[PDB]
Amino acid sequence: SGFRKMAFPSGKVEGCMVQVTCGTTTLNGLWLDDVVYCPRHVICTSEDMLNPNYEDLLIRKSNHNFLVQAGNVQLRVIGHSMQNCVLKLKVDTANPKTPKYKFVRIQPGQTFSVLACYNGSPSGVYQCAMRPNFTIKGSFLNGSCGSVGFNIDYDCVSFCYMHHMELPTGVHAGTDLEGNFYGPFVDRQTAQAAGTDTTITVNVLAWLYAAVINGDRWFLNRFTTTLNDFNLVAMKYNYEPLTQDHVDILGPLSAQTGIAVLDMCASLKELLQNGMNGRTILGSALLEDEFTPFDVVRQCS
Amino acid sequence: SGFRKMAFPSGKVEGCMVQVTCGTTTLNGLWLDDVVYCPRHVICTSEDMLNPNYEDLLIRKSNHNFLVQAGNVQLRVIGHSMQNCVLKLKVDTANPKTPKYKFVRIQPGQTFSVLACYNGSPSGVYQCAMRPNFTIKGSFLNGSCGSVGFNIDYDCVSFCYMHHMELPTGVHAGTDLEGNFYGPFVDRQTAQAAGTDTTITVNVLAWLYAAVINGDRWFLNRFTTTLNDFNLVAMKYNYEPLTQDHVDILGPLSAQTGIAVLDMCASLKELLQNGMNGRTILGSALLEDEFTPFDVVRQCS
Ligand SMILES: COc1c(F)c(F)cc(C(=O)O)c1F
Ligand SMILES: COc1c(F)c(F)cc(C(=O)O)c1F
Ligand SMILES: [Cl-]
Ligand SMILES: [Cl-]
Ligand code: NA
Repeated sequence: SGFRKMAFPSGKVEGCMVQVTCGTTTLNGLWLDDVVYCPRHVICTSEDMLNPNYEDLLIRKSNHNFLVQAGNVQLRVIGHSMQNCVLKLKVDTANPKTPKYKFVRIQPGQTFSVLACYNGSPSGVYQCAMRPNFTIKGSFLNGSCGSVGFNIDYDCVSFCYMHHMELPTGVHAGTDLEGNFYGPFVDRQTAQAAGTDTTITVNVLAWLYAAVINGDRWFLNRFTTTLNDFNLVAMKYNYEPLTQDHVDILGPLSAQTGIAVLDMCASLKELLQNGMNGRTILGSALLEDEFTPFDVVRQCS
Repeated sequence: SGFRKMAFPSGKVEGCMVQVTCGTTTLNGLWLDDVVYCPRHVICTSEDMLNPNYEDLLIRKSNHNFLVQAGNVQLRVIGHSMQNCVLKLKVDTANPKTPKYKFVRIQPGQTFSVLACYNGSPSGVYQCAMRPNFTIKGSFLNGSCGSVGFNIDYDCVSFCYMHHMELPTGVHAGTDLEGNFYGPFVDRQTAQAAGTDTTITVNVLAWLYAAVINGDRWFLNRFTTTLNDFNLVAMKYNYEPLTQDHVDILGPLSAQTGIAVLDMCASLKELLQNGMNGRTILGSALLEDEFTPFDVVRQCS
């Protein structure tokens, strides 16, 4: 028993991390088969980042303009190409430590592990949720760009995120591994802010199931409710609407505890209205919304 | 910026994890050079749970009673010995993935990464602290025994914990890698319970310094305290005594922020008296005590 924010084991990804340098800019690359993926903004000087023309800046450069280092070994760059906001560098050598992998795009509410990296060196790992406003609440310093987010399904690593920038509120923005931004963001030094965020309703209910599975049961009650009724309370508290798809994904947890989702929604309803009454749930004073139903089932059995 | 419960990259530990079987009992082991370390209670059977005589149970085993498995490979055990509560199994092969390692016994308040493993396969990674009552608040199901806790400071893996058992209150007890328990616990199913736990005072202050570095000042006050007056107030909230050693260790964080340790101590006294009044600190509505001064400087500016 016990319940913790838990990252995937990060070794399959540590084996793919390289350092990429172009001029004065150093950041991280992902080395899979014979290609190194990194953010395209690596080709920009400071001046360039105010209004960058990436087509024009890029056709200027050549393969030998890119220094790729896997530990203490220079990789030879024999090709370079842009795909959306991600730069692809072909190299003479396939990564002998390439795992089974695919590129995947995640939905808001879904979680992934981030391998925070500096100068190509894995530094730390933590779990994040793609916020409804398409930011993540990460921990990144200068040199972290090109750090990546991933899930593991059996032996296959699904890469879903690459780090590009920090916003003024201290939250973070990036792309999938095909260079498409999550959220209404651009890779340029201009004025950008996160939309107002909402709470991931189905994740809070998953976390309450986790509490109950772990003998934390005070918040429970004899009451039940309806989607319509709860959703009117939800919208009032900047909670995501709860759908019949969400209720169906929580089925297993509703079974394993004998508390029905609207049974549990009744508990969440009263927690938003009344508060926590000086108590904690799983050692938090907040309603935690960064555990998916999968996360709970995976960790608890 | 940002601030996250962040674990060490687990790859160097992943390539060390194996499955150990004895009788009907399977748990995890740690393969470094030609030695596999696991909890000694692997040799216990159905009746040997209450008062196992380990010297008697071990002398009756040959090397071939131990079935050790690195994924698909069956290692051959060629030797066996007990050191305190750890079994040390010699095998005919050094682990090719053995990294630079060392064993260290930690003190209460110290943090580490846990690589949770089932059947020798890594399941996830998370950060824990050694509580003042010598337990950890982990996430461990049946089969996790032999999972290890570690730090990775400057490419060397310091092993500091091996998981042995869950106590009746849902908290976790284990040994250093020399097989000596943290706390007054023993590898028997006799009734045991942890001492009253206390908040890790030095770590709360380190986290408040983290909040200030990340631009939060709302909880500071114009007051200071003596170290003695601070301790008389702090022990009434079940906080650990703050020692001169703790004050010295905060010196660098004091320096970076321009806030004296005893000033920050007055802020802590006030937060304990008022609560948060619907505010949060680094995304928590509680005072977090599982980040050390070292962890705050690692993750921060
Ligand atoms: C005969 O009494 C015992 C006993 F002392 C013991 F440690 C374990 C068992 C058991 O079968 O689980 C048992 F029956
Ligand atoms: C899961 O196996 C057990 C177990 F049930 C138990 F009560 C105690 C120990 C131990 O090492 O002290 C153990 F490994
Ligand atoms: Cl452009
Ligand atoms: Cl220590
Ligand atoms: Na209910």
